[PDB]
Amino acid sequence: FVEMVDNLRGKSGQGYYVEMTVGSPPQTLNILVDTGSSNFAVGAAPHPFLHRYYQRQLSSTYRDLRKGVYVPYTQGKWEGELGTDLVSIPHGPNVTVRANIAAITESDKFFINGSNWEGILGLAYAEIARPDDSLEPFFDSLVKQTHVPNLFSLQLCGAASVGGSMIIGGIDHSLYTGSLWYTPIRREWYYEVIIVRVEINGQDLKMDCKEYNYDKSIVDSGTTNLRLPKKVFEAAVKSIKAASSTEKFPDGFWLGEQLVCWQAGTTPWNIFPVISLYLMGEVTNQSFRITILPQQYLRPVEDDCYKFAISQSSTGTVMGAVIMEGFYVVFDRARKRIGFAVSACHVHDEFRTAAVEGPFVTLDMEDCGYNI
Ligand SMILES: COc1ccc([C@@]2(c3cccc(-c4cccnc4F)c3)COC(N)=N2)cc1
Repeated sequence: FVEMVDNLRGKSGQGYYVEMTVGSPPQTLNILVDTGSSNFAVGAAPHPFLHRYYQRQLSSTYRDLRKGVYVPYTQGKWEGELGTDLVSIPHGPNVTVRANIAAITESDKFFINGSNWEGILGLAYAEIARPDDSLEPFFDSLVKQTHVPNLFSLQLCGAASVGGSMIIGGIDHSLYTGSLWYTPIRREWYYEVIIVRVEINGQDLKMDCKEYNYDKSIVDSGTTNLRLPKKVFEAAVKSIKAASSTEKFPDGFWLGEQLVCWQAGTTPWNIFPVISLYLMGEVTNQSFRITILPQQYLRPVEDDCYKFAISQSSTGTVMGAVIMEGFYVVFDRARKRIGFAVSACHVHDEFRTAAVEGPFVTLDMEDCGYNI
């Protein structure tokens, strides 16, 4: 899959995007890769932040579905017009599919002033598609219309320009070391998983594990932070504070309300703890653990200073870029599971590495999931 290596680009905090073509003749667009949503949705009007946009009038293969879509959300809204067209991925498999496209005609706080992308590829499942699960997601269409195996993997590398790989239809073993460890996709809507235990420097937080997944835990390439439920965040910060007593920091830093700075190349990673999440394993009573360094949760702010990239949530646990940048992540849809291996590109130092380890014995893992 050499042709797909390094097919992702981005800027810090603005997401990872892949090049796509839409319409006939092909219109090239940069499209954000989002495992936390399920619509393929592209700018279709000359919004001043956009480098380019889908011009339906120029596409012979375009088909109007004569339906609108309106999507408010936590941090903004978009609206648009549903249709289909021929879609390809130049640095992907050599195929062209007929996919649903939401042509975005109005938005608020959706596009980023300064970014180099113009749409979103929602890679999650039909159930959370807008307006409803009848709007077939892109990857479902890809699998139905081609022999592309039903899986994709992501290597998000970080550093200010970032890069990575989306391997569509498979796995490239040079992008990770050690073994892949798999967690079950609990339900096919978001990529929901179950976290069964949490450690800060080997120290168990000792919370009821249902709190780790209240009301949801997901793997989301479209979220920057590691986001934790309010209660879990509270306990986690308290233990991180304790473990890092050597220096002191204002309450605003932990809350993501201000930054903290050092001199160039003198940053003291060693006084910050590793964070370990144990995930439900493939077998009854078996778990495994993924561990990240402060290089994953203390993120450079250029516009050496750093922001604390763990934050509180009311939507559940969100394993965003902070987690994903430590690992090669395999979205093995064919087998309803997600694999984690140590990433060949993750940022580390001479003392500590991001790690994926197992097996461990963990009882009552099913009880850690939230039910309505
Ligand atoms: C279908 O409607 C939506 C609404 C919001 C999204 C976002 C989204 C929309 C726009 C931008 C971004 C974004 C911003 C910064 C960095 N990375 C991103 F993915 C994220 C929000 O959460 C996730 N996972 N995707 C996707 C689809």
